[PDB]
Amino acid sequence: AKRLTKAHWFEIQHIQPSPLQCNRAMSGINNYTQHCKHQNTFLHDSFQNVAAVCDLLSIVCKNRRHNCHQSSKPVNMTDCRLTYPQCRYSAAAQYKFFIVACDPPQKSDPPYKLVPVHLDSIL
Repeated sequence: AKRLTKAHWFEIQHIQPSPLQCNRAMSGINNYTQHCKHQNTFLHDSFQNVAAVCDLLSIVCKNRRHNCHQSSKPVNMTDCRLTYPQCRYSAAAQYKFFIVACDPPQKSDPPYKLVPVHLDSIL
C-alpha cells in the first residue's frame, strides 16, 4: 500500500487470524523491507481482538514508555525464524501472553480510542 500507518503495519506483521506457512506469510513483509527478516511472531487472533488489549491497564514498555498493555490470556502464535527474496523459515507453535504498545489512531486508521502499533513482548 505504498504508505501505511503504524497500526496497519502492525496488522500486516503480526495479525494472522488463520495460520499460514511462514515462507508464504513472510514473503509480503520481506518485500516491503527488501530483506529477509530474521524473526517474526504472528498472533492467531483478529485485529479487533488484539486491539481490545489496548483498553486494558497501561504498563511500562521495553523503551520505557507507558503505552503498553498486556493480553488478559495467552494466545496461539507462530514463531518464524530465518534459516533474498528466497527467504526460508522454520516455524514453532507457541501459546503465550503478549504486550502491545498502543497509540491513538492516525487519520487513516479505524476510529478506535487506541490502536496497537508494536509487539513489545511475548511472555
